[PDB]
Amino acid sequence: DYTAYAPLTCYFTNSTLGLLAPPNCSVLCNSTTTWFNETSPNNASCLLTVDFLTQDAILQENQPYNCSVGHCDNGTCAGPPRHAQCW
Amino acid sequence: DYTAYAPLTCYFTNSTLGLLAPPNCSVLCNSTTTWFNETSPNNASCLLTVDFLTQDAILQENQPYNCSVGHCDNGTCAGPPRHAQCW
Repeated sequence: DYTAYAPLTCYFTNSTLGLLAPPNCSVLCNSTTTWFNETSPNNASCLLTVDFLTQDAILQENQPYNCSVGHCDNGTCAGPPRHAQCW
Repeated sequence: DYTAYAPLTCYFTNSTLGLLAPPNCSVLCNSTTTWFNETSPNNASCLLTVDFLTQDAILQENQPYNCSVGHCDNGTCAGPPRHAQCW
């Protein structure tokens, strides 16, 4: 395993429009040694809103839900929103 | 662990200028279910060349090495090159 490849694991939301960055276009990542944020690239798909009854998350319900998707614009998620299903 | 975050692990080269995409600006990634390539964003740091005696890699030597770094431009790594150390 000479000069082995460097894995980077980053954490997204699953959706019908693919993996989404958060609304602030900053993704949590982990190298072999560290946890840090990386700014999403401009035009990456990002979560704008999540559209379920707030109490469902308080009850930690493990069910898919309606969400809206935008694109990253200079470190913030921008609309106009598109519909998607998130889980 | 309700609607758990979706991890994506992608594989880079370590360097003194940070994690590098390959010269073709296409990164191997793994979701919880699949292996696939993702195109690097424009202006991501990428490996242009590796500057060691070819036989060293044939001998699978696990040593750091001089490399040159560029930036992704429309799916290919572009110069001008900057020096870095890779491992």
